[PDB]
Amino acid sequence: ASVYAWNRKRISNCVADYSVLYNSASFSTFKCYGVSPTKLNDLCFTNVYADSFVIRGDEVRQIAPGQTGKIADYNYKLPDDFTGCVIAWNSNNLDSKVGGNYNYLYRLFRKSNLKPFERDISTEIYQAGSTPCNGVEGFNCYFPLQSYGFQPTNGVGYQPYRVVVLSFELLHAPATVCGPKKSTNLVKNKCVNFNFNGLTGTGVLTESNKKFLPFQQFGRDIADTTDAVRDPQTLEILDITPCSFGGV
Amino acid sequence: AYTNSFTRGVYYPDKVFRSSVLHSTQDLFLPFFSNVTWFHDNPVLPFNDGVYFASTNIIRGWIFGTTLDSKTQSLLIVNNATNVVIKVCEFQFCNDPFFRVYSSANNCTFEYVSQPFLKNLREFVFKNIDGYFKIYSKHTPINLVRDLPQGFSALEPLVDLPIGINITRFQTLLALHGAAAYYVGYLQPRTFLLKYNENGTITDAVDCALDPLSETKCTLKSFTVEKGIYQTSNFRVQPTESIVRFPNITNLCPFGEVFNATRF
Amino acid sequence: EVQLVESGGGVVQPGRSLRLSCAASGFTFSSYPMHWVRQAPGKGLEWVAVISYDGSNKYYADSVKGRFTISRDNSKNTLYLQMNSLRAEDTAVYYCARDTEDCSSTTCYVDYWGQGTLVTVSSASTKGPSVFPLAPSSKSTSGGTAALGCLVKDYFPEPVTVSWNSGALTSGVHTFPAVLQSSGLYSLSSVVTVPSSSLGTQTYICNVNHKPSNTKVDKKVEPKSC
Amino acid sequence: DIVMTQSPDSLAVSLGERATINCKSSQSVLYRSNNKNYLAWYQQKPGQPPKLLIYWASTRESGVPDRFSGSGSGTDFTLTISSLQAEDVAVYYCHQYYSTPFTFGGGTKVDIKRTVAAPSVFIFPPSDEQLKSGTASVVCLLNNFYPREAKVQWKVDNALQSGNSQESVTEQDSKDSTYSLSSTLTLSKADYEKHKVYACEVTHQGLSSPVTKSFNRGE
Ligand SMILES: *[C@@H]1O[C@H](CO)[C@@H](O[C@@H]2O[C@H](CO)[C@@H](O)[C@H](O)[C@H]2NC(C)=O)[C@H](O)[C@H]1NC(C)=O
Ligand SMILES: *[C@@H]1O[C@H](CO)[C@@H](O)[C@H](O)[C@H]1NC(C)=O
Ligand SMILES: *[C@@H]1O[C@H](CO)[C@@H](O)[C@H](O)[C@H]1NC(C)=O
Ligand SMILES: *[C@@H]1O[C@H](CO)[C@@H](O)[C@H](O)[C@H]1NC(C)=O
Repeated sequence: ASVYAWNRKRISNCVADYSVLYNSASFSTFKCYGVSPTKLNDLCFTNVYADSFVIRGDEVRQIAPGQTGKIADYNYKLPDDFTGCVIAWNSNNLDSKVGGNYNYLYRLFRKSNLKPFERDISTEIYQAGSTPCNGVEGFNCYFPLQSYGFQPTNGVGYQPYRVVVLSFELLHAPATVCGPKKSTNLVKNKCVNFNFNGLTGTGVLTESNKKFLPFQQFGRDIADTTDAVRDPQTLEILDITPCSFGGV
Repeated sequence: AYTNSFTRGVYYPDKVFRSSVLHSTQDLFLPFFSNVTWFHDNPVLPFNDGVYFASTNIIRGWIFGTTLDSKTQSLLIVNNATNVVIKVCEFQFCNDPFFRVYSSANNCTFEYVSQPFLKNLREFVFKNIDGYFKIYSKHTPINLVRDLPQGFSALEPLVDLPIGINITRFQTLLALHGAAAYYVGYLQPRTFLLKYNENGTITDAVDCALDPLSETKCTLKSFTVEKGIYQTSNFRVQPTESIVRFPNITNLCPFGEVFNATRF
Repeated sequence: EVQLVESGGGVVQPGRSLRLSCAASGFTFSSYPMHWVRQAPGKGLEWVAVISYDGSNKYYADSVKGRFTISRDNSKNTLYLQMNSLRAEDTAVYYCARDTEDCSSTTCYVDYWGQGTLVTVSSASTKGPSVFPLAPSSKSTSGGTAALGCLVKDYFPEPVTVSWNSGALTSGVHTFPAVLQSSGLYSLSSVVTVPSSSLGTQTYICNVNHKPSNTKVDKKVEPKSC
Repeated sequence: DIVMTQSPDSLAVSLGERATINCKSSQSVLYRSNNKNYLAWYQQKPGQPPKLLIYWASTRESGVPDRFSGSGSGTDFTLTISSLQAEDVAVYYCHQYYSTPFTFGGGTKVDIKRTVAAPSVFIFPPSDEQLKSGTASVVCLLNNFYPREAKVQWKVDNALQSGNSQESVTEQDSKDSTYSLSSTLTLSKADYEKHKVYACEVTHQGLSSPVTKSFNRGE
């Protein structure tokens, strides 16, 4: 689709292998903001949102948490507290015709900027002055959308680039998209280091007689540390304690 | 017809376990002792910023949306065959829904069938945040005709839906074979302090803006204070309006004479 | 105003690999995507593949994986389809088609069709038809109009030609689709209407020209002793 | 991919009236950056490559009179033909172009429905000189029967005939607006002397019973 109506796809309940994405050299831009691209196969996410569109090669910078700009203000806004990745690749053969590709369209002439992740499908005549422009376009009345030409001989900046941005839900609510890893059986009553679907730590695990309500996934402490967890694959609650330390 | 919400409209805001503690949370809540509207069958009641809904199987579902005129995605929750149905299509519902309500189910985006959730007072909290429609609920025995029963009970999350629509108004439903009692209140962005009991069950809460006593309980982070004088916050009168003073300059400096100069 | 002439074709044996080449005329070849569309006898349309306007991207069909490759020789205005390891189900007329670059992406609906070949998949000899009469000589007792005809049993490939007395009879000339023998051998009956009172007035000759082997054999259709 | 369900498939409707063919794919093959529904309606007369009728599933292209009309959205689409003519006994198809791999419709073999006809039956014994072939062909000839839902059977002395009794039928015959049928018995001579009577029968809505044309061997 185009930046006028960037397509959003929710994906969940996967086993996502981000290494195949990060290893293929096809992409020109592959930049991750809240995470590290090499460390995506170890974390777990609740959901992940893939936003797809096509733009010019100039404003690939505009897809950024801040970075105010024409498209970044009027078409697609990234929240400042962004956690995710941005993928962009030139796709001139797929989207530039000898006669030119003119069906790709993007927004100008909006009354204001956009909220982060806000969609703008409104195609209404713009008002430059104060005319009550009902379907007219005379010297103050602009139709908000303008297109691209996308000639194969264009410069790099005007060529088509297909862009997809992944936004992760690192919310600790029960995860569904988890990277490729091999769950092992759990050992209790021993100071071991554990990885409960992205929740890393080190301590001694034990059965607990505290009853989670069926919707919690882990229990936390006065300090921002976990003291009880819910085991996947068993839906069982485990107490976590630090394995003993002291002075000498 | 109004009533006062005594200690109702409190839910688990974070889905993370907590035991024998007092925790301070600022979230969309319904203030204690607030005038909730009573209906006894609804005009266009706003969803303006979050809704509490209590009621007392004669009542069947809700209509949610902004314009409800096929121009906007409109959410719908009804029960059929002891089985809840949820839809997010582009409905043109009847002006008086009652099963004629589901008229014109065209151009959908989501559709959902699930196990039923239903004298007894049923309490529900609906909120729309982060493109999600979250619902919290509980069911308790009831013996109240005119009131919204005295007492305390915490609603745990029941469903969250990744909807992502702009919601402004809603209405209830009573299906075919005046009305029963239901109560509507409106959430506010206010800070409470919650008493997670040993079993993790919320058992009490205080609103840090109901009265000065509760503000002290907030600042002390406890439900009991002793004889004394406590300093809680600061009073500050607020500005009434803006004023902008600039000089009488009238010319517009010729930036074009610099930006449109031929030979630099 | 586009003409497509397709080289290649003919009977092929399964397990063999060959190729078609379709020459295009009437337009600018190197700026239009090409399609292969199967027209199977009695099935209809089945998309096969697509090659970009410059030939940059290649897409193949699902049940075609492991079988075909398609290239495009823009110099002589040709589209090449190298087919490999053909199966008996792959007999059809595979029309080459020129796209219109109108959709937002580099693929869209198609307008111009070129008359493809008839690559024929079979592992057997090309057997010429034997012409057989059809005149019961005792069962045509319908008085006014009785159907009597000709048998074209054992013809492969299907190109065939029936003319009755060099086309002298034109009404009721039933030329039927192949009635396939269980061993896959083609046969059909072609018939005309005769008043039984005038059975022997015109001696009937069934003339078949079997285009594959140019079998040019004729046979009488006359009221017999039967 | 995108598997398409096109209904109906066997339109048999008389001349001049309206008709409609709907299409329903699994995917919602549409786009909103350009409110254009990537989908097309094609038709084909037998003997020719098909012809483009509607693009964007709604819009009409030149050379198309109002005998064709495209519409639809979401994942449901309709080709509506307002009036029928004599050249429209053809097969109609739908075709996606939203996303590869491209798919077509199942087809729709439209014909001007004509009144129920009367089936002709003729029989022919094996050709006397043909016995040296190894194949004896006992032929039954049929014309002017419609609707084709009508049963034709070869019986060789009360034994159901299949494999060795094989049948073929042409298209909607122009002369009578009704179908025709050729059904022949293939036998070997060793099998040929192991019977007595050879018969072919045809039953139609106009025939309460299957009418049988038979012969007794040797005559
Ligand atoms: C579901 O499909 C589309 C998307 O909204 C709607 O079709 C629109 O039809 C109107 C006709 O008045 C056109 O102006 C628009 O161009 C079409 N799409 C848009 C909004 O761009 C259709 O109406 C929707 N179904 C319902 C019941 O609303
Ligand atoms: C998870 O998958 C494995 C399959 O090997 C199965 O043995 C195990 O019981 C499953 N656990 C749950 C809670 O389904
Ligand atoms: C807390 O847990 C104990 C366990 O026996 C139970 O007896 C008690 O009723 C529980 N109280 C609450 C409020 O859950
Ligand atoms: C130069 O003048 C024209 C019209 O006077 C104006 O549109 C243009 O913006 C000016 N150039 C710049 C850089 O402003």
